[PDB]
Amino acid sequence: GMASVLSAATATDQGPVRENNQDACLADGILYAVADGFGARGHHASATALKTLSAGFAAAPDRDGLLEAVQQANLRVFELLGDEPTVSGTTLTAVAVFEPGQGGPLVVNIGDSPLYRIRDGHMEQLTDDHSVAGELVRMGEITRHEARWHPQRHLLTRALGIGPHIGPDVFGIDCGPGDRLLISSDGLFAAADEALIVDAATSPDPQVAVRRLVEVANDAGGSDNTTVVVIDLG
Ligand SMILES: [Cl-]
Ligand SMILES: [Mg+2]
Ligand SMILES: [Mg+2]
Ligand SMILES: [Mg+2]
Repeated sequence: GMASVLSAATATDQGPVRENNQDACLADGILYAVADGFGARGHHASATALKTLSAGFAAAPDRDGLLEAVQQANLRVFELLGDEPTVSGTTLTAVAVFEPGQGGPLVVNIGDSPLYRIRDGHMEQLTDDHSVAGELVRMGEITRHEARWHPQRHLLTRALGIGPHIGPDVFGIDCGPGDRLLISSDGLFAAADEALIVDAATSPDPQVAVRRLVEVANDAGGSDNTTVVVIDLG
């Protein structure tokens, strides 16, 4: 029988507008993550968060261990950047594709780098965005569709590395054989046509998918860094 993860691919692209690529991604065994950094040291924040997350998960690759790795990542980034004249930090969305005996796949997320599931040709967002716009969506006041270009979607309400305490969302992922997961930074949906994003995301080869997703985002203007992780499940 099949493993829970069949294959995965990642891509990151600075795009033609931003002066730095402050996004980072991770694909490490059953652990996958995207971190979207912000601020003068946003690159430092996202890279340090993922380095720390990877190390912590390796030392304790279970649900509690993943949560304590996210706490560790928060503290490490805060210790390194918290002293700076301006605020820098990062989002973090991590997925651990645990087998059923370890509770099944788990998402831990902070900020606005979403997790999507692609099932039967549909792509749906599984996570809450911790932004001003994300709160409006939660309450039913705007659609997700609406929210992608809301003037306040860039105002984060949770981030890693900006203080000593964080409360990420933590939930199991309802997924199974044939499903695909996509973790992305917000840059993917900054401007491109949703149908075109789904077309790219559904490309049979995950390595083609991630390249097409970066191309779609850049063709549409590439206003932000775009980073994607595609995971095919078994
Ligand atoms: Cl930048
Ligand atoms: Mg960023
Ligand atoms: Mg313990
Ligand atoms: Mg971004």
